[PDB]
Amino acid sequence: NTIRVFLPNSQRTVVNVRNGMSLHDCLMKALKVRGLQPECCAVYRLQDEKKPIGWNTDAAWLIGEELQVEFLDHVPLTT
Repeated sequence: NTIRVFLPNSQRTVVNVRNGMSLHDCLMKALKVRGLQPECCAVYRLQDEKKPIGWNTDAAWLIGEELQVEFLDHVPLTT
C-alpha cells in the first residue's frame, strides 16, 4: 500500500496510497514537509529508465513501484 519516492538532493520518502488517490494528493504532504509543491515538479516512474507520468495518475496502480521527482526548470508561467 506504499510507493517509494526518490526526491531531489538524494532525498527519499515513503507515501501511503489510499484507494483512488491521485499522485498529486498522494505526495502532497511529503513534498510539503520538504518545502516543495507538486505543481512545481515533474514525476517519473522508474522501470528497469525514467518514464514520465502525470500528477493526475491514479496512484493505486503504482503501489510497490519506485518513483522519481525532479524540479521543473524555472521558466515563467501563464498562470
